[PDB]
Amino acid sequence: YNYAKALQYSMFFYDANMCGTGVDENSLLSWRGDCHVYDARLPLDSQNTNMSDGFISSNRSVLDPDGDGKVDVSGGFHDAGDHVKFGLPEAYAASTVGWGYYEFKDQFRATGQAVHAEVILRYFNDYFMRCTFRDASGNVVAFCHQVGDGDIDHAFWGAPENDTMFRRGWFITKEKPGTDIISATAASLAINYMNFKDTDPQYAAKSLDYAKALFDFAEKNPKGVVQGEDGPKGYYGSSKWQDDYCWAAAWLYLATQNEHYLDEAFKYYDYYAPPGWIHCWNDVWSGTACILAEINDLYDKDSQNFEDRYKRASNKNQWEQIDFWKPIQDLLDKWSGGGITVTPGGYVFLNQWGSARYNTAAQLIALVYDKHHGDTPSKYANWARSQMDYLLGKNPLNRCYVVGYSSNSVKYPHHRAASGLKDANDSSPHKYVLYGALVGGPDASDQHVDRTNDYIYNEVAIDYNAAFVGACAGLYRFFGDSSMQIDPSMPSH
Ligand SMILES: [Ca+2]
Ligand SMILES: [Ca+2]
Ligand SMILES: [Ca+2]
Ligand SMILES: [Zn+2]
Repeated sequence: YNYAKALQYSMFFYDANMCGTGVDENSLLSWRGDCHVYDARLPLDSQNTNMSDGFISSNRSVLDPDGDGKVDVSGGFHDAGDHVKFGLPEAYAASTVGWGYYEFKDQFRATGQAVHAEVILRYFNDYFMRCTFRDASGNVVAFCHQVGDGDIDHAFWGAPENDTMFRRGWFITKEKPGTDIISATAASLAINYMNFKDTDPQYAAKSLDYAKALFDFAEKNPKGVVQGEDGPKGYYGSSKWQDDYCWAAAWLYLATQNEHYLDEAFKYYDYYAPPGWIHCWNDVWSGTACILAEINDLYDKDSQNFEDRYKRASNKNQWEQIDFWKPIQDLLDKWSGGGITVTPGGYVFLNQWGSARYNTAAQLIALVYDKHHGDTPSKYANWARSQMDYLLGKNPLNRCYVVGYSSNSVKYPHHRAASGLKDANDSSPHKYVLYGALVGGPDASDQHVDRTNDYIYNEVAIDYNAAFVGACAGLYRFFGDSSMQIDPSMPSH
């Protein structure tokens, strides 16, 4: 149960999912090369994209300044074990990994893993920026949130480098709401600014500029979530846009101290939501609550100004009790204190689809709470540790759910590239080790089937590994020893 090594390994899943013309330059995995490079030359028309003929006609000079009739929506990361790039979870992974790097930068540095983190975060955010088509004044005209289609992509199984199937570009326009994805993306870029403002001021400024523009687009235009027919159909069904909107707003206030953003956050912030679910691609209310609480600690610790402003904004009585950290304390008491179902084996299980993804998100929140409350481990961090240790092998199957981490790790993740096979049903060993991938996890009875075609319990994804990265760093922060060394034989930048 070496958290330094866990942190190191955790990011390699991202190298395995890098997409586009920049993968041999950015990925540390020799078995990954440039893929879907035709994404970089997507034809600008109403069939290869989902923008109307009229929209393209009126906006051609901004969408295609050079006039070669093609746009570049290449880059970023494949979503899961598949090759589609879905906007909602793409932004969730980018912001959540960024969220962890922002909170525990000291640990990434102490373990020599900060450079790896920055390469991954730059790859996520540079993709978002290239996909944000703005006029010269900075106004967002269109945002490509998805490349590919589950309906088409899932019908194939092979290395991404050899794929040639149709990969449509889906764009958000002022003609139809896309508030959830636009906001989720703006949040990531605002976090990118926070992560690079001291280290690369110019790059940070660019990220912040794009973040503010995206948020303004979300703010100014009619509200709604991107619909299934406009790209994610049943793969990533979005519940709402208000949490992503508030998440972006909170981060933008942190980045700019422009009161307007805090006012927007307070206008839609559901104080009752955090304790309900946990941080995930379809609900970032808990993460939002954490940021608003840190904002309060930073700028309004000894007074009730922010609390009273929030009550006025969400029309609550002035005497209602509001403590920005309380919703998260409730969430954590629920997760660490017996509120959420725990398996006979001692694993806190929300539900079977990506239980590990939910568990590690709770771990992250637990570690962030302790950091901001004396920066010392409490029952929350201690609980988080018990959960990470379960996932690392302290369970009924003595099974490590992080592939490649140990001899007892799962070995057959549901992943096209790593498998090196032509069919998920083929039971042969994988040609490559998908180091650091956190699989769906065990079922409610601590059982697990380690097969390439077990798409529930062996599923892997950018959103699955997102909070997991931060949790490892957070655990190293409070529990790392001199005995916890990174693996010197792993590829490095
Ligand atoms: Ca062009
Ligand atoms: Ca949402
Ligand atoms: Ca206050
Ligand atoms: Zn690709």
